Amino acid sequence: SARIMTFYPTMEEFRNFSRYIAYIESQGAHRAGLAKVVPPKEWKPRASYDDIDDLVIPAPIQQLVTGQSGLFTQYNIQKKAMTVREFRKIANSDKYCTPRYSEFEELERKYWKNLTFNPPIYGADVNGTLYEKHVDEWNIGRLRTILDLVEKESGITIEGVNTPYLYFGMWKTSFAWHTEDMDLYSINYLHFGEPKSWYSVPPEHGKRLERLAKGFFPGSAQSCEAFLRHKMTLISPLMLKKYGIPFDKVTQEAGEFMITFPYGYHAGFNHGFNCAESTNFATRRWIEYGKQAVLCSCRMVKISMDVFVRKFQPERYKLWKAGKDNTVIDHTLPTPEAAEFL
Ligand SMILES: Nc1nc(-c2nccc3c(=O)[nH]cnc23)cs1
Ligand SMILES: [Zn+2]
Ligand SMILES: [Zn+2]
Repeated sequence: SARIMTFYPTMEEFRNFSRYIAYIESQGAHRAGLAKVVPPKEWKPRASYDDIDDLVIPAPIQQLVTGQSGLFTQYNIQKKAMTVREFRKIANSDKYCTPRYSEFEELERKYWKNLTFNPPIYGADVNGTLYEKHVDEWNIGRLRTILDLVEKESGITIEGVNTPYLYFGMWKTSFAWHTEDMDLYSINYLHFGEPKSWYSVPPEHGKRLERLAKGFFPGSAQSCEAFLRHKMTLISPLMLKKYGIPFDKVTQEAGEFMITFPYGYHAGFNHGFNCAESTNFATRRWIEYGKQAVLCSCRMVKISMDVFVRKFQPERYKLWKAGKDNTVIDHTLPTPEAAEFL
């Protein structure tokens, strides 16, 4: 019942990325807003990670968290550029390393208890890829989805959106509740290290989480229509439970992929020193989400939907451009590409 699903594709199933997203949607994976994909054992994107210690993290961020009673605001403080070595030194030090724990529920408890203490540093938004040049399956650098149209027609690039981002984590580093820019899909691969825990709200209950955040942060909601887009709001699983917001949790381990679906609210934290690579992608189903996404009004990323409507919805272009497209999204419907599996 809209629970996070895990998939284990064969090497043959793994070779076609877009076809596999259509397959996981025909299985109802999009309903949770988050799905896990475990690659075939024979697949590796890079032979070793012992040769990246001198890699530059240009803008590392000290994550300052303020709040109480399961409601917090994350302030990012830019620090001087450092290497993966200097970063790992701080990450694996006694001051910033992972505390001792028996089960995930205990580490999750420590996270929500200590989130405001000892601000960690996040090696976030590093422009790059750790994939070897001749890796042809699930290459984050080149997924080959319909999102490619923006770069194809204009050549414009949006860092981390249609290019890959690297994220060097440490214990207690986190990402606030949010949906992707333009309500796009996202792919996350944990290259190595300690796990990454994720929280997810099904897209069909997403307007509920927004309403709740508006009630808890009225000043923030008055200044911006979509303040959650600022990626500063942390809401504990206990608060979500209290206010009856349906959600699920999952832990991503090194060598696994996490996929977020359009309008899928997600949050989470790093268990310790690790590295993840991510980008956004799209399917034909995303078009409607992109046309209807509520963007930051104070305040940011904005993609012109005209090329997508022109190519995939030509009949509705005149109606849509005149403000007469009164289409209602059904979050339970899979992507049209999934037709072959249904
Ligand atoms: N659209 C965006 N998605 C994210 C994001 N989404 C999911 C996971 C992460 C993460 O682990 N670290 C940093 N950012 C993450 C940041 S901006
Ligand atoms: Zn995200
Ligand atoms: Zn805003």
